[PDB]
Amino acid sequence: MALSKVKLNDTLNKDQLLSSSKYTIQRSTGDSIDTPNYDVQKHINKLCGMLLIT
Amino acid sequence: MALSKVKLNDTLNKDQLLSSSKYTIQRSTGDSIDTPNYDVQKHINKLCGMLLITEDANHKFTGLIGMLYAMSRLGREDTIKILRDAGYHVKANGVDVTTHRQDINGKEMKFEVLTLASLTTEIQINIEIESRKSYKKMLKEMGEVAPEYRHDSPDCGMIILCIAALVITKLAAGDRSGLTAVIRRANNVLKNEMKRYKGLLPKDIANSFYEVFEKHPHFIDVFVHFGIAQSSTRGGSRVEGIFAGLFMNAYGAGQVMLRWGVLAKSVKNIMLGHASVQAEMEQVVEVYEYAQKLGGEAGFYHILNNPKASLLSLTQFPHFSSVVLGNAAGLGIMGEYRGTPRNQDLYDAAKAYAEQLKENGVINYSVLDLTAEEL
Amino acid sequence: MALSKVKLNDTLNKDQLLSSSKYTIQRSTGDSIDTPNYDVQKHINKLCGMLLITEDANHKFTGLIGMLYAMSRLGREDTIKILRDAGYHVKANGVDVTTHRQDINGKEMKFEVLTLASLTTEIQINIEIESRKSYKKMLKEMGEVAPEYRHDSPDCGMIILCIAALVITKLAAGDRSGLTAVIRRANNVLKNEMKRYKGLLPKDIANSFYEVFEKHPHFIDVFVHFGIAQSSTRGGSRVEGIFAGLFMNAYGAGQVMLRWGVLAKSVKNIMLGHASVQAEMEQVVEVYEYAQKLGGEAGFYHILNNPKASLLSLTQFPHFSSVVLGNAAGLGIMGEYRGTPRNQDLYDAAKAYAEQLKENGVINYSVLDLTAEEL
RNA sequence: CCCCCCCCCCCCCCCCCCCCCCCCCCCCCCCCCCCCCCCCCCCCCCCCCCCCCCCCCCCCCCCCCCCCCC
Repeated sequence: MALSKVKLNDTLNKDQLLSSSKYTIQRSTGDSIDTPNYDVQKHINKLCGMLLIT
Repeated sequence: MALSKVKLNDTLNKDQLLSSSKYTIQRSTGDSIDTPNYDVQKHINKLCGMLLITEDANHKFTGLIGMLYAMSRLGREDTIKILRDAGYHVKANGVDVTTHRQDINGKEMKFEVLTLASLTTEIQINIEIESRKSYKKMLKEMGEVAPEYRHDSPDCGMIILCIAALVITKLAAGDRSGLTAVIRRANNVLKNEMKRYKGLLPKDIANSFYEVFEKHPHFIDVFVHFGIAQSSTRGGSRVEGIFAGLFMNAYGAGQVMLRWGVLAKSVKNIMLGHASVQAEMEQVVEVYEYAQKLGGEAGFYHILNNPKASLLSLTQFPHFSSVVLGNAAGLGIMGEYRGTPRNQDLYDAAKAYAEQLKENGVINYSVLDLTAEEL
Repeated sequence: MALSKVKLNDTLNKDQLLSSSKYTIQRSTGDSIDTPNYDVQKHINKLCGMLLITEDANHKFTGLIGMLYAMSRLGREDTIKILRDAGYHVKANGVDVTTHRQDINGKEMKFEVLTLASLTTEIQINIEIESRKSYKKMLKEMGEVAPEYRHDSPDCGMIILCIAALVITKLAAGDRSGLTAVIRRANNVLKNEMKRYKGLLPKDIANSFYEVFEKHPHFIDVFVHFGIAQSSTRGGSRVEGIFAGLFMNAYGAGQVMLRWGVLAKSVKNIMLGHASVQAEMEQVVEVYEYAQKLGGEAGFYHILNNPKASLLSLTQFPHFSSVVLGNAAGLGIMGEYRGTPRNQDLYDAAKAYAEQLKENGVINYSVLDLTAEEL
């Protein structure tokens, strides 16, 4: 009754902390990244096949 | 009934008071502070790497340089915002990259430097000079430098901030006493990184971070919120996964006594029944529930010097503290912990019972029921 | 049933009356008051340090100077706002830094001084003159002065406000009687600081603060709210962590009798069952619940002279007071406390039972249940 | 048809209060250990098979209601 009510919820407290940050970091991945669009998809698939038949 | 209803809630009353101030103080941090933006981040990482490839590197400035990376991850605006939230007046200092021309060894040379209040463009080039020396030597040894060994590796910034996180871990004691523990862990956890960087000297960088935190105590706030923002992240390199893991080991520093309490309750240590401990209970619950109410932010209260952390002390309850600490003793978890029981008789009794507990595990069959058991 | 329903709630009725006044008084504090703004804060800190490095420093003005630092942390606007909230008409006095030219030892010199109603630009330079003397002597002794020893250290302002906090601690009694207790604590708690500053003389500064509080009693309000605003803080230097801790030791000064009540209930002191104590209970609960309702602000009611503090007195209940004080006696917590029981017979009985309580801790097994215990 | 008696009310005493009593008073910063995490294996599926089938409209009588008294 008395002591059995005393506990600390650490797992959920920690989630609550990481979920509720008021600030954010941002990383600089590298100099470039290629973002191929839908229009190029068929050509990339073709290129993949070239590797598979080799 | 009559008297059992009389109580005073002091722990929560005190929180209520500090939470509801109608006025505020503001501190004047110093003359300048550099707030590197996202755009500078890659260059700072590069500079971090230069330190890591430099064998027997001078790590005096590494602490400060690490803080700069962290701030360049938060971004100029986010970093100022966290300073102002903490309450410090901020002379923000914009950080740009300029080229510098200087003749080293007679021959004139170009260098990529940052405009920094904290760092002379002199001592900057000196890191790049020293790095090149350790680099050409590295190139001679293995013929060709792999990408994991160079100062380019995206990990470099975060690698340095790893021993920073470890410094935060032991910052609970407030002095340099965690240092040997910091080294120990940096050696097991980070052993792979130390293999790729001759300049990853734990003792030295750990000292340089202790240095920057002690000197500029507002950075300790900045770093804590950076780490939080870094641990908020959705995914990341194994190193960032290491950083976050280490950083979070510091959640709940200074409140070890609190967790050892939950333990004493969990193992049902007999000395909790003692009359003079039962007398304290009413209040010891008050504080545990206050911890609960506070939630996540609470864990770091001791690392930042948040006045409200005094409130989580179980010191105010000598009889309970003593049996809790004795329980932890008898279960062999304390030491070389420097906490002292205020009640030797209770501590000894709790320790004695605790030591006896690990000896006999009795199987409790009423947690899981079965309609037919032959055995 | 019939008569048991008849009661008068006096404690809460009285609060209700003082809370709901339709009119207000306003006091005319004096001719001027200096309200230093954030911009002056660093200079005041510097001036504080000058006092701390001065060996055998004259601490007459240190009390007043401390108040100035605190006000320069609150800021001109926040500081006026707290004066007006307290109800005092304020002749605000703007604080600017001007240069002063005067020939000391024949040679003409420059000085950085503040335009202050309270402080002559004469007695200001005298602190800087005296500091330089103790500084060149300090430079001769250790060859080079470390940053922890100089008047630059960002701690200096807050260090002085530490013994100020300690003065608040013992201000409950209203006289200088706390002084020896103040010194005692300043010596254990602040021993590190006293090592770095030859001018950190507790007796002297404590007297200087007592002086400024007694003389200008509105400052005691200002300081209390500063300390609250300082304890609201999110993080801070170890010194600010010390300040906050000490400041909060004063929460609940004057209401020690109240906490010793909760104690008497907690240890289940038998003399609480006595018929003539049971008669008081109905009302003694009224006051404890009033304390509860009031919340945080209540703790400081005695330090500021808030009329509503009279209401928390347990003095009005002689029989209860006596057993509570006797309980505290028998548990060896009172003394050299100068409270007297109004019922010697009860006090003695409570003390006697209390003394017997510490002798036998009986283990109570019905707080934690186990489905199978061999022992 | 309904209806039908009697009948104003009131009437004494009486201000209220009155004692004692500020309050407070001790002690006490806090903290201190250890510790990343993780690690096996593994696609999923796999048969049979439309449904339905009969009978079968519904209906059919009797009957206004009302009527006293007051």
